[PDB]
Amino acid sequence: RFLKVKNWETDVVLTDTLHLKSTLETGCTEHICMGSIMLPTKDQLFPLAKEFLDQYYSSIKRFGSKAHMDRLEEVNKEIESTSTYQLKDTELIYGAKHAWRNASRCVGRIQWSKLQVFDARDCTTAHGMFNYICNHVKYATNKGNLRSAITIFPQRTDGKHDFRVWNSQLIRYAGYKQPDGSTLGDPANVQFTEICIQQGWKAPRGRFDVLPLLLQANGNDPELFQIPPELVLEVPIRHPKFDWFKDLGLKWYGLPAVSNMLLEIGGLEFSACPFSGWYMGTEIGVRDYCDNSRYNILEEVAKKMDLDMRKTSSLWKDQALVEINIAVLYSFQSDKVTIVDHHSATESFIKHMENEYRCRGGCPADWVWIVPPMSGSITPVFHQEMLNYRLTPSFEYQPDPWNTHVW
Amino acid sequence: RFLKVKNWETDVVLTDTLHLKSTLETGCTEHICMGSIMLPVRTKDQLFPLAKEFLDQYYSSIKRFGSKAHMDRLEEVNKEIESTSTYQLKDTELIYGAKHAWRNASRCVGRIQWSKLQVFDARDCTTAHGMFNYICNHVKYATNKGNLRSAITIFPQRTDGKHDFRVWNSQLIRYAGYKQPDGSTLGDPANVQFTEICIQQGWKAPRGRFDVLPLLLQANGNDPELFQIPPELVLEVPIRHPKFDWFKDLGLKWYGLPAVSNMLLEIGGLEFSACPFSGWYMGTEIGVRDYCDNSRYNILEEVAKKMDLDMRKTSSLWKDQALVEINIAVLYSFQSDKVTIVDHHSATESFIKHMENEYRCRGGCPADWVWIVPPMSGSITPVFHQEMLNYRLTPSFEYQPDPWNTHVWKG
Ligand code: HEM
Ligand code: HEM
Ligand SMILES: C[C@H](O)[C@H](O)[C@H]1CNc2nc(N)[nH]c(=O)c2N1
Ligand SMILES: C[C@H](O)[C@H](O)[C@H]1CNc2nc(N)[nH]c(=O)c2N1
Ligand SMILES: CSCCCC(=N)NCCC[C@H](N)C(=O)O
Ligand SMILES: CSCCCC(=N)NCCC[C@H](N)C(=O)O
Ligand SMILES: [Zn+2]
Repeated sequence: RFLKVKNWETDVVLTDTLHLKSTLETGCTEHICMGSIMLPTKDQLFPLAKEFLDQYYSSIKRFGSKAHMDRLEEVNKEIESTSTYQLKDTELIYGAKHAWRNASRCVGRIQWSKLQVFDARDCTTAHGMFNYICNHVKYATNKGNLRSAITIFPQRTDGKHDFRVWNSQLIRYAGYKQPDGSTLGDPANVQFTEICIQQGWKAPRGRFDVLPLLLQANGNDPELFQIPPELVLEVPIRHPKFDWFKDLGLKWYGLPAVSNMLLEIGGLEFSACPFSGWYMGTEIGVRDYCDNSRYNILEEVAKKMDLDMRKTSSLWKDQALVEINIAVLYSFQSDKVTIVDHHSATESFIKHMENEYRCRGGCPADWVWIVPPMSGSITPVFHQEMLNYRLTPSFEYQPDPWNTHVW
Repeated sequence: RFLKVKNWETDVVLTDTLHLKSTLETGCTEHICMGSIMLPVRTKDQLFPLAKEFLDQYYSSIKRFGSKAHMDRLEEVNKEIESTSTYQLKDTELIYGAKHAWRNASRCVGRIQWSKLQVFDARDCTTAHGMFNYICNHVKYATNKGNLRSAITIFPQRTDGKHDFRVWNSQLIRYAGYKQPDGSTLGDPANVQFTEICIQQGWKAPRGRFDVLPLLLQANGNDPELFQIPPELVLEVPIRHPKFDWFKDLGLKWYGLPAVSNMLLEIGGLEFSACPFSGWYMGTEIGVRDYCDNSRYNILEEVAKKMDLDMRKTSSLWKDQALVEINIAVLYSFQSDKVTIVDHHSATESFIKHMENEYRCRGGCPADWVWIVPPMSGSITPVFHQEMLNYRLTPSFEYQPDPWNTHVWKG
């Protein structure tokens, strides 16, 4: 019931007590671990509101004070007559910071308390949504010196007046299925891209076409918008030693801004809540570029390095993978766009774990996601046992809007 | 209850029904996943169901479920248990058991080979010398001059827990570790503690970087005894690189035969506390973990110095760069010397095929993603993208405590 985690590289041992405050369910049982699966009323709202407000007032060292009790009554009265309630700005901000603090799949959490929260609960239309998004993109981009931010649209009511950003990220490249059979651009966005065309997007049909925004306010049908291009910072990808690298014609965007998740604070559901940080280099260089089902560039790159691709055992895939990731990091650095390499980010996360163990009694973390997708065992997180559990406030996955929205 | 697993690269969905036959616990609860935690004398009472289950399984595999021969063997095991408090496995059952423990080993990427396993029955063994002789034969048979063959040697089962056979070594062949007064380590830091015990038991340590450890063998609950494996039976491979002529001057070698000797084999409720088994290496075991772990040989710094990488900023990926060249060297060396080895691309591709076959023919393949995904280049191997279900089937290989922690010394 009190639990220990061991780092097998350093013998450091931490005791987890935070997991007992755990709430939601994991997918695992005592018979079966589901650790590697990607996706495993008024009467209901009040405990959830209480639980959240209890932790809020404890964090500002005002637990069981008049001001605590008063808020608890006030929120109860609001639920009884309105069926929902509204968060104070202070609670909104605390909730968002903590949803990030609790994201067990996020390696970047050492940063959790430096989060700029933009309160868009007064938003009513898609145009409004678009204005809030550009301002987010611009604020967060900051001419390359990226700053974490989240923009929070109004909460769910009856589930028929939902706010949603249909894109999976604010900024992503298009994907087109071709007559030849293969895919041009980003195969991960093929279906979303079709929807844009269907809604009227004039697609350029290139390899790196920044997608338009598809925004849904108050459960209305969604509308298309083009982010001003002067707002979309991109990095052409070159290599510090290989002059020929430029001719592969690779670029990526500087701002990763996940836009399809649901933020749950104190039982309330914010279905549109795009947030952004900055990239760890492997996200682009390993995953986006080398996933077989993404840009899948290993074959082309290895060809240019004149490696022996006859047998898997020459580790040609591995050699190329390294240089691709050297080139991503080098390019971002040379253009002064914030980026972090996987050594430095995992090292920071180990320091963060220690801090959370020491100040909070633990830190939920999903080893499967924390360990980078290259050079795993040479990063310290590989050797670190982690306990995964589900704390609230949280970010959660939610069904894609098109499978659900009624036109 | 059917369970689905998806490969996010191919969109192949599989359906697990096998997990329904699982008994043992995971360490996970509905509230906590312990999927990354490394380590999460029986009664007559508890033993017959365990026997029955196993024999029900054995007899189904041979298409003789419910046969007279099946019933008679149940009644015979039943009687033997009441009369003697334990029972003996027939040869066939032991072979089937050992193969299934491998088949059930959720952390093993090499399981496509599970049906080709040479089983050496060492249940007639009574002394440490007897153990040494069995072990020597296992090593020579498995090595087979570089054309490695899987094998396991099975020493007598636990009786009252006071008469255990144990191999105190963690692998049959492994290099000494030596902690120096100045705090550095010579040789493999992973074996310092076992090395000290050896020294204390009377081993004369050569005190070099790659000294093959002596075998430390416990028979019948007696104190263990030391034995040098004949060096002519220890196949080793000097490590060189196909293009970097300086690589050899690092002085690295490794042994060809990986043979885990510290695990416990459970079959039909019976506990075989000494059951060394061997396969062959996947390249990364040596070139990533054994050479490049900070708590192992830790050669990344020295290799990157010789390649002249930018070592001032971690974002040069100097570590990743050296890591690949080291692994190229390991594979090159083994292949050039004709010692079986498998790269992590080919081994993981094989596992995916095995796993798919196992779903079609068995209703599942329990698998531990944390261990199956290789320690370098994870996502460019198909297993990274494969959803897995981990659960515990018997027969099985279990962890057991280190014997120097439990052993009652006789003197
Ligand atoms: C500041 C720098 C940040 C870094 C370096 C970082 C890093 C990462 C990485 C590498 C992942 C795995 C994502 C993937 O492989 O697709 C991840 C996931 C995640 N991050 Fe962070 N992140 C940062 C900021 C943030 C912020 C500001 C938030 C929320 C306010 C956040 C919340 C999350 C969540 C919820 C996930 C899991 C999302 C999913 O399941 O796809 N991150 N992060
Ligand atoms: C034939 C070639 C084989 C290959 C390439 C192979 C590969 C591997 C690898 C890479 C691991 C993880 C090892 C580590 O990281 O320390 C492993 C674990 C394991 N293997 Fe296999 N293996 C093979 C044969 C066998 C055999 C013959 C057995 C038993 C009959 C076996 C049983 C196991 C078990 C029980 C584990 C988990 C051990 C632990 O938790 O420390 N393997 N295998
Ligand atoms: C099947 C497996 O869970 C899946 O591939 C996961 C593994 N780890 C991951 N880790 C990160 N950071 N991102 C991912 O998309 C994934 N995919
Ligand atoms: C903490 C973590 O579980 C531990 O480092 C594991 C991770 N994955 C592993 N995978 C393999 N194959 N072998 C190992 O020793 C480990 N170590
Ligand atoms: C906004 S999410 C965390 C913030 C910054 C980040 N680095 N992670 C985003 C996931 C991006 C995805 N892996 C990609 O490679 O585009
Ligand atoms: C005998 S166990 C499986 C058979 C062979 C194997 N490949 N795995 C053994 C573990 C070896 C360990 N990783 C090492 O680096 O020595
Ligand atoms: Zn689990």
